[PDB]
Amino acid sequence: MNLLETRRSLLEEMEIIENAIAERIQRNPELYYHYIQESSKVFPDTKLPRSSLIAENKIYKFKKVKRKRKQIILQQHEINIFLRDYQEKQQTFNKINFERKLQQLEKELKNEDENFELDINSKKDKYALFSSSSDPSRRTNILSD
Amino acid sequence: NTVYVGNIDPRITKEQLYELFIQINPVLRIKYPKDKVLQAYQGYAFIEFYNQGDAQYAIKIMNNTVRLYDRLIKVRQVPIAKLFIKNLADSIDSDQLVKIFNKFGKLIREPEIFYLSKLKCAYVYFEDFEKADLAIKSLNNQLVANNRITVDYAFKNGKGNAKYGDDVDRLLN
Amino acid sequence: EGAEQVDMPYWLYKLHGLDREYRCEICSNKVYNGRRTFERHFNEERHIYHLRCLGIEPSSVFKGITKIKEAQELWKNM
Amino acid sequence: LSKGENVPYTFQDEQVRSNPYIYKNHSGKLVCKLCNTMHMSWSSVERHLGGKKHGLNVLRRGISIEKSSDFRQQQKIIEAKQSLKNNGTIPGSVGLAIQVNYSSEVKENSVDSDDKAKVPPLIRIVSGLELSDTKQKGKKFLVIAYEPFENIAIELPPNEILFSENNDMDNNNDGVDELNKKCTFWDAISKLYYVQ
Amino acid sequence: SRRDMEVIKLTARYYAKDKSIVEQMISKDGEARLNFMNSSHPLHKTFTDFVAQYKRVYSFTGQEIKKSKRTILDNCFERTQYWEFEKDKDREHDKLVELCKIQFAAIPWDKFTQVAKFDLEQMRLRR
Amino acid sequence: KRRKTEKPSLSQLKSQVPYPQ
Ligand SMILES: [Zn+2]
Ligand SMILES: [Zn+2]
Repeated sequence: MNLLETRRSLLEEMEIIENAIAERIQRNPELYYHYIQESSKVFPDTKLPRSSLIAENKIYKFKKVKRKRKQIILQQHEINIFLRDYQEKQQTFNKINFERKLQQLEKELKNEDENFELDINSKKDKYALFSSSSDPSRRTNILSD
Repeated sequence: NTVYVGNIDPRITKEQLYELFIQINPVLRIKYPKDKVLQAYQGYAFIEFYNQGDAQYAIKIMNNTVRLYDRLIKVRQVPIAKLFIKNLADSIDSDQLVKIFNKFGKLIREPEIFYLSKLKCAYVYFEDFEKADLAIKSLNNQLVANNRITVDYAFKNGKGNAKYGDDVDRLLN
Repeated sequence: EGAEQVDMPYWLYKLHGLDREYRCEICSNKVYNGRRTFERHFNEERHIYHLRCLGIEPSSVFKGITKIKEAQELWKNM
Repeated sequence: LSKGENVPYTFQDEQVRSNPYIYKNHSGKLVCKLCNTMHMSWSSVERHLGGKKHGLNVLRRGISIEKSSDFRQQQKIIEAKQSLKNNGTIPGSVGLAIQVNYSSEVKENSVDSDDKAKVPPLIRIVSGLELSDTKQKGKKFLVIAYEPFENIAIELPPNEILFSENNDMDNNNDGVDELNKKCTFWDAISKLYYVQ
Repeated sequence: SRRDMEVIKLTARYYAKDKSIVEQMISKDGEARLNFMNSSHPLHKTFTDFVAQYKRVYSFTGQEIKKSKRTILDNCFERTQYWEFEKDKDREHDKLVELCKIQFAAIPWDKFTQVAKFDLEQMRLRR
Repeated sequence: KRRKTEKPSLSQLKSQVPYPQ
């Protein structure tokens, strides 16, 4: 097994997760804001956003719809498990990090030529594995798969 | 009786058509439309003669004959059993349907294959309500290509009413 | 989702008489939505096919037909 | 109220009309041929035109036509800019390139109220079939326009030159049209408009 | 597609270290298998991705990532912020375009005053 | 009501007529 591929897939998954919890923080800034505010009173150094942003529930220009408490908390616990995954992958990654061989492997790649099958499930199954509304048919449950 | 005429220049007028076709036969009536929006002739007319003898005569002699404004003048002369069948096999070709229903009755048209719900269904047109009753009697709830098919009347609510046998009998007659 | 802030001739078809429930009996117990339209059914390809193939010959005596039965005795009168 | 216009009778067998609709029938009354409405006085005619009824019939007539098959406040000093035409060539054919220069902060110092100031010059291909004089015609012009300065044209006898085939990889910001995004550059810092 | 994927990613693995092994392989074998090496073949683009990615793994080899929870959160927030910004740029652009359409539609293309008669992509930048 | 619903069919009326059309 070429470690390059494994470490690659790792960095890629980490990227995917960051992107997910970032999309979340995007749709409803409260998710971060809420959190950050509390953090403020535990670790005094923490820099917190402009009050106006917090109130208007906006991150830059667009003011986002206010969400109810149950959902905010939910997504916060979801992001919690996400960050857990991330921490794990980061860990394993830290613990993990010619021509004749090129043709050597390219030769074995000829193995099982008759494999009629469409393969669109590596980044899609992950991207999907971590996105909003991943449970219902279309749009019923905010929770990711 | 009535003949269609086409490929007409809008500059051709009604008196010009009349004077044209009176040379062929006597003309009972001329309907030569006039567009209200464009205030112009739409370039095709209808000439009703005194009978289909003079009508067909003018169709034979007149077609591809007179040249008006460099454009040629054209002349042209101017209810069945339907069974819905559900749960067909994917291996059933339309021609195979034709072969299956020919033994029961002559088909006025070809079957129509469509998908409901995934669910393969077809419309089969019979020339006879009684032969349709035969294909129903034998083929209803039967297994073809290892698949159970249902044969009944297609909706219009569904065909096969009492007046339907009466009038379909006549259309057969 | 995505509501971000920054910083038909109704009375005419009744007047004309259309979109009103009606049925022709001789044609497939068919439904017609207007009385002008049904009055146009009297001169049609399929309507005359039902008459003539039924044995009731075409054109203008049978115009007011609805049910298949009555025009049969009318055609016996013819 | 008639503004001195002459509305010919319907039977006079049609000078261009303002609105080719309101007529006078065999009688003295005024009528809208589309609307088929009679009007006693020209004031009633104007009420008809300003009324939603007539408008609906106009839209219906336009639908019949399809079935049959900022402009005000535009500043205009009418000043001819300086163009620099030059025969170009690349690969594999021949194309034209124009270099239009604009003012050197000479008069644009009095108007800076973000009124389309961000809008760059625009080009369009016009057929000579329509001109203020309508004498001769039969060729195209590559017109170039900017708010204050005066329009400019360039005759294109050749049926087609530099008319490329999918130059870029189909990215959709239409701007104004395929022509403008496809082959124009606006050096706004130096005020130089290139077109090829 | 597992085959294509595998060959792309493998030739990408080797191409990431030397770039000389593939340029030799192409001349040695002569197989329509590696036809993705030319920028003509669509997949080529994705290739340019994979290699880059592998090139990246070579970046911090011998260096560990010690990002903490706080930090990861801050980062995801900043990414969000970026996305919002980009979104705003897109919006503005759409607006300007709209203006242009209005004015173009609203000028006299009959005010003619002609004079005579008859690569930009790298030019529409700055240097 | 009853008189409005008492009406004979127009085809029933045609037979009484020498020129039914
Ligand atoms: Zn009918
Ligand atoms: Zn009007």
